[PDB]
Amino acid sequence: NKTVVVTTILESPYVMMKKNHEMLEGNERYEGYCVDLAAEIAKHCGFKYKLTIVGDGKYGARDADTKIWNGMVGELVYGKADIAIAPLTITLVREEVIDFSKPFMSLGISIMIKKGTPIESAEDLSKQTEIAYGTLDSGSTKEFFRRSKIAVFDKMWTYMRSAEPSVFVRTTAEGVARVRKSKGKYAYLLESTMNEYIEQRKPCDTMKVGGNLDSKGYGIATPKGSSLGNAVNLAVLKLNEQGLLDKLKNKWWYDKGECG
Amino acid sequence: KTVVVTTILESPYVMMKKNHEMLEGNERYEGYCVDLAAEIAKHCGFKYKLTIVGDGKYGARDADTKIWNGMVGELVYGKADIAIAPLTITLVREEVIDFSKPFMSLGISIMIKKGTPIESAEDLSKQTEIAYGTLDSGSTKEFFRRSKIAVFDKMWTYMRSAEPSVFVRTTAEGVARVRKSKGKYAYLLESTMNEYIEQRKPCDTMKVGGNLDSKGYGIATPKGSSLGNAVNLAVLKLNEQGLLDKLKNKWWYDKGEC
Ligand SMILES: O=C(O)[C@H]1Cc2c(O)noc2CN1
Ligand SMILES: O=C(O)[C@H]1Cc2c(O)noc2CN1
Ligand SMILES: [Cl-]
Ligand SMILES: [Cl-]
Ligand SMILES: [Cl-]
Ligand SMILES: [Cl-]
Repeated sequence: NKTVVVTTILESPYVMMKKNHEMLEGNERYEGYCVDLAAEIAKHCGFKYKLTIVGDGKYGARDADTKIWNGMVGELVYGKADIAIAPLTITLVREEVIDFSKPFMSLGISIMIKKGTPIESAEDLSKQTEIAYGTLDSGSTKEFFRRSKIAVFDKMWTYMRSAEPSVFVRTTAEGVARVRKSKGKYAYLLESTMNEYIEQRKPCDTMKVGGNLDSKGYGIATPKGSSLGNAVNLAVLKLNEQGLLDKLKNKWWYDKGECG
Repeated sequence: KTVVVTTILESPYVMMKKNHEMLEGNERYEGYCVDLAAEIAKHCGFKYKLTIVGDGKYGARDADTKIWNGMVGELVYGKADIAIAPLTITLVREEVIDFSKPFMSLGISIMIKKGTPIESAEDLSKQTEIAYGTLDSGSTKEFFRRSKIAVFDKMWTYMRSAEPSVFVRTTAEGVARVRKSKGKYAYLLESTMNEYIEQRKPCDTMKVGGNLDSKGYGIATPKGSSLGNAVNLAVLKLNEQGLLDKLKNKWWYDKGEC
């Protein structure tokens, strides 16, 4: 019986530093949707755990050259962590190297704009050059565009991959700042969950426009064939059925939203 | 070597083709799950036979005998190799069979005859003039049975004892019931079918309010079945290729009737 090492990522509102973090230690340093979820999962499954922020601050991709996995996925693949509890998208390529619970939350790639930006759809973005647009420099959204056979998305990708200066960002926060500071000349492609969160935060100058480009989910991830998998999956299903997940979403997204 | 698929007659997931009486085997059927089965079969490299579950149920454990019925029973008792249907992923089922990651999202929803003065579950629970129920078996009924949420528990205590029965054997009967009850019956069912029916003639029903929960349908296999892994990767590949979105638009394609 050992302490479970949880890899996660500093991404609001899933995991955030508490106000007095500088005088706090261990799990108490952090707060958020995934901090609450880790607590609920640990309890229903009966384990102790340590929250650790992934070192490279990444979600998880395989370098094409070295073939090494980075991010939280790499943490699991190379045995640095026992479980990942984070807004980590279930994808085919990931499912080939790690296990995922059934989804604890749904999302889709979405478009964030500065209020007043004349854009309603991915098709609008694709037909113009005045407003620039990009995605997270890594992760499942970038990979969606790189791999898409759908004409509109492929056209967006061919623009994005070669835009100068770079339209990609290192973090969600950077994407948000870029939309906010660009006077309507930048739109950010990101998962609907983050988009809806930011829409509820001061200065309330962003919004999600149009439908989602796809439909997918976040799953709790474990090393392939890990014994923890089964219990965590059942825990996620129980929590969903009790309404606890809906409660958590409301708590961190809307309950104390700052935009009325 | 021929995979046996248990599925269920449920529009627009699986439906009898026009002139099916002269058709044979898999060609008797059409719909979202028929296309999905074909796609899954192609990606996993197997031949298959579609079979309509004998008792016409999704799957529940009998309280007395503790025997599983419906499509879940078919997998649990070795009658089928895989279930490809709008079968809801639930904790209780996940304990006895395996599920792929979801191929479709849904939630429990409210169907009313147009003009009914109801906008939400809370409304229903606060009145008695308009009756309401669910399928006499399946995950929607179980949802209300198990719920500790105030409004939903109140709805359940009403529905379980209401006279005559507010439960129906098939979705078609629930829908017929809403249509024929002049606004005196509301039907609780999953959002996917609600939205489908809303766009079909006579265009006299509608979904009202948001969904009561959020869950998904998964392709099911007997517990620990080998087929499980391949089928899950296939579902994920189909999603990422946009094939699942294509199938949804095809079968919920709005011709305009409503
Ligand atoms: O799992 C993943 O790769 C990432 C990608 C992503 C994004 O683009 N916006 O938000 C997120 C969180 N999930
Ligand atoms: O899987 C299941 O038990 C059933 C339940 C249900 C319902 O109530 N309306 O539609 C359905 C399909 N899923
Ligand atoms: Cl409990
Ligand atoms: Cl292919
Ligand atoms: Cl029952
Ligand atoms: Cl009683």
